Amino acid sequence: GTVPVTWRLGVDVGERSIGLAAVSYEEDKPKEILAAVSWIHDGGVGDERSGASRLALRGMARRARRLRRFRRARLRDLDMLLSELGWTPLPDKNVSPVDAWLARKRLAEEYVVDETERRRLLGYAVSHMARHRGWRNPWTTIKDLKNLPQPSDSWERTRESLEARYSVSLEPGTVGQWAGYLLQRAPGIRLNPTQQSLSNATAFETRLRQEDVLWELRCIADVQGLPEDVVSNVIDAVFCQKRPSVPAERIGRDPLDPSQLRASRACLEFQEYRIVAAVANLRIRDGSGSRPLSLEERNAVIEALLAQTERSLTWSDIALEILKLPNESDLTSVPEEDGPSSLAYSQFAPFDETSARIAEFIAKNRRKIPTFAQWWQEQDRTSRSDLVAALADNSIAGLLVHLPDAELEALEGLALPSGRVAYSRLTLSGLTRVMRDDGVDVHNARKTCFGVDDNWRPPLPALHEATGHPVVDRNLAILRKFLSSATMRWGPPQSIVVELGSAGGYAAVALRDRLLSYGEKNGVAQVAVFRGGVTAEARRWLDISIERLFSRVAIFAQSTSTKRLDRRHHAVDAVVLTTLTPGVAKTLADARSRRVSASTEEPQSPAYRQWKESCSGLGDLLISTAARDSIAVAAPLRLRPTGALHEETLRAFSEHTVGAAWKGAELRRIVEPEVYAAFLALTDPGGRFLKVSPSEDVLPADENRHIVLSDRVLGPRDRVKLFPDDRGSIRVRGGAAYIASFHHARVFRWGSSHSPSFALLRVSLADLAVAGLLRDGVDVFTAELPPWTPAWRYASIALVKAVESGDAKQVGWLVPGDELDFGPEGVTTAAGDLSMFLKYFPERHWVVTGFEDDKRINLKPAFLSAEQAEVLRTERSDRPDTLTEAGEILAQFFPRCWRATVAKVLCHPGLTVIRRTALGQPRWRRGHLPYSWRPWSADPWS
RNA sequence: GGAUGGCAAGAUCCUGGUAUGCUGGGGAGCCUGAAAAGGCUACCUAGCAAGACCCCUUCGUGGGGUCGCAUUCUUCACCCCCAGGGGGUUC
DNA sequence: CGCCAGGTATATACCAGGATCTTGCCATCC
DNA sequence: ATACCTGGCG
Repeated sequence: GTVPVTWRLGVDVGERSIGLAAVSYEEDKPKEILAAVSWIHDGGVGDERSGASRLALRGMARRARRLRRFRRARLRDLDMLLSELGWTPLPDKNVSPVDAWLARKRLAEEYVVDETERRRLLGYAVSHMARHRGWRNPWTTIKDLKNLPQPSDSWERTRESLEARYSVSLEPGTVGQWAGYLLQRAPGIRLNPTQQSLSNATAFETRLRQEDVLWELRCIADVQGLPEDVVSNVIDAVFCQKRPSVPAERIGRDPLDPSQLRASRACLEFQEYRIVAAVANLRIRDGSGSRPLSLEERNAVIEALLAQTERSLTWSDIALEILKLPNESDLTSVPEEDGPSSLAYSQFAPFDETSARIAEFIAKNRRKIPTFAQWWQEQDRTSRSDLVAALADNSIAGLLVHLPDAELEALEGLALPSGRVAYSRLTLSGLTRVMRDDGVDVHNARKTCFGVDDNWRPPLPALHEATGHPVVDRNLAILRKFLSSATMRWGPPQSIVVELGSAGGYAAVALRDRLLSYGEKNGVAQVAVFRGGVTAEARRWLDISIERLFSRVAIFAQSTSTKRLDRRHHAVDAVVLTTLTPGVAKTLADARSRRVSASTEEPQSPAYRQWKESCSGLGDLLISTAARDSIAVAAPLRLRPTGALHEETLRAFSEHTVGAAWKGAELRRIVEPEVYAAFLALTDPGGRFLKVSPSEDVLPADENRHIVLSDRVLGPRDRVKLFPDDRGSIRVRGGAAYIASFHHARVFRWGSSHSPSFALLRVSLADLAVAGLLRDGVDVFTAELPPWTPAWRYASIALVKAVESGDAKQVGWLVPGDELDFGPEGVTTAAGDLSMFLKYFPERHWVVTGFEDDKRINLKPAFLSAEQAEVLRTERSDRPDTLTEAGEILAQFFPRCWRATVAKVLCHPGLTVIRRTALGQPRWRRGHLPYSWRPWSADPWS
């Protein structure tokens, strides 16, 4: 079903956008622009204001959940430890706010005599300390915490500052002492500081260290006379912290054996592998040489490198002191099969760094590790290998033989080489055995152990596998969708050109490799990437002006080039990129910098004249193509019903008596859905929906009003909980929380065909949550939401009377980002500040951004860039008078653009909501992927 | 313009934690009130997405573990990849 | 009320140190 | 930035 055509692909990668183009060629001459679209993605940003990516915000929330859960676990274990001890935690209720501190300071000052009062005061103190234990390095241990200066340097300075500030010195004194004393002397004092950006005085500057809290705990242990047993146990209980780790899923796998994980660099197998590979590439002068090394010489230098305790032996030392060759020039190396030969004689040869680090650690700290020292003496290298890998894999998760503890806690103070290596451990071991037994290069050892071509590079990643970087993946997803659809509609491309704007250098390498795998699979002659501004010179030396290509008005009181203005330029950059070859971009990019840094008109060369004569046609191809409005700006749609279910701040409920008078606002606010349905029945007995207008009473103060429920019957003085605010809300964890942003909106309409009324139902994730519609197999856009859901509670009253009367039916659904093409007739309901905007920017393509209230929808122009308009707005307020009238208009408009009344939007015969293919062509057929439709005339659901 | 050894900085997440914050439950100090009932500034305590599942059972009517704000066309339908994950759908 | 148009609240900020990546620099050998 | 508030003007 694909018609083969000779074409070229062009990609222009931006920070928040990507320009894609498929262009057919004659010979090397462009005849027609098959497709040219500029997709506008978000860069993976989840909170636009923070800048945090969606992925990051998710991970933060995940780790917060697990922090809370582990804290629950250790606190319940602490309660279990100080039950059998005989102590008593702080009860949740009925205590004094200053009992914990009064405890923690008396226990550190005086010896409490009564054993019961001692035990409860201790229970108070340790319970509170575990609940407020301070900070420490997650990688260190409790026995490591015990070995730090106690008290802290920060705490000693804070304490000296407090002693001079409050004119009192406290022995010893602990942070509990100063806290309880300041909560006595100057009440209302805040302990740790905070910033919320006004006027207040705190008691502490820096975060308190767990070492200070442990210091206070041992002060109490000394003063109260506690045995070594229980004091050690309770410190291990209060400062119990899970040790950080990498999950085994995040380590790369070995390309030669994908069943195995990348080894640690500290690995003994790797140290041997590196030395054996370094020597296996050595050659010795025999004339008019050269020769491989004899088995004896190779073993000699391998053992000489393995045994050394420092990295001192150079290659000159190998060539003279070991191989006994006359001069250093008689030894060289060859790195590749059929490649050049060189060797720096001054450089050092590799050595086993981990065995040497263990050697110096044993020689320095031998008293502390007597059995390990003797162990690593006589054990052969196959056992040492497993031990070193166990040390590395427990030092990063991630045992093994006859381990005494006393030595083991010093063995964790050992610094081994960090980082991982390309190949697995068993792979290194096998490659060394073949290189040692057969005296052979690494490239032939590869073939001996595994069946592999000569030579072969480790496999390059494909398009359908991610980069982990959220900014690069938006580009990757759009690109692979476009390229798949282009290979299906037309032929596979002949050339692929990509341009980037180290932040995008990684993006360059990732995109390049994935397109290289694509090319060697589907057969593309040339695939090139370029940095960074090759297209700007290509254009403005071929006289392609983007404000002249698209007839757009001047913007400044100057004659500046407004190229970032129209978001279609990404596409046109793509289309011009398809005309390039590495040499032409070479000679153009040189000239750009040659000019911008240092009569006069430039350049010309045999490739440049050929390029220009072959590409002369584009000047008019672009005019014709932009005239027919063939260039499309698109925004991908977010349909997945995932994200924040509700706003995060819990809010306190209000209450309302059943017998009192009600208004519409107070009835929409009823929390219980059963109580809600009861009052909806009392407001209209045959009604399915709440048809009340807020700000206006609908029920009297019926003194004998009862509402019968299957739970219970309520009396006229009973109280029912109400949400705090007359806005879409839900109940989570005993509080009220506003719904989050709307997932989508459903477009209903009713009335005559020649003049119909429209309305929107603003559907949120809280709506789908309470309706239990997040199960499998649900269509979130057409699945009835009960009348109690916040969506129906806050629909337009016109809508809720029209839907219950059966006249209104769901006709479509809108989701943030999709496109509103008002066709050739354009916005006719223009009024106010919008119309003065349309006199200078005649925009017909609009993008949905939100659903502000129960009667409006938020639209931004699709072709104009928000960031450039912000540039203008910040510019006029700092440098005024430097704008045209259209510049002032564009500056004032864009922060919120069109905040349109839905009534004045959907009343456009034919207006099309456009849903594009990756190639930028509107789907018209009512297929399984989302498709275009017209609100004025579209078959209702079912 | 190649090869090799080393250094530094940056980027993206991942793991474990620290203070705040919010709601519920408390009460040291305090200001308005003849009250009566509510605000203040701190501190103590539980929880922090709604939820979906497993496991071990000594069967405790109680306990241990995972997933839950990413992968921008949900769900339904076709075409693909090396029996679970990842992709594409031309207007 | 229909239709605009201004104004404003949202959870937020640290830590050390792995895994996965990129640039830029230094030096010594062809 | 998004979804709330108030409020003018007819």
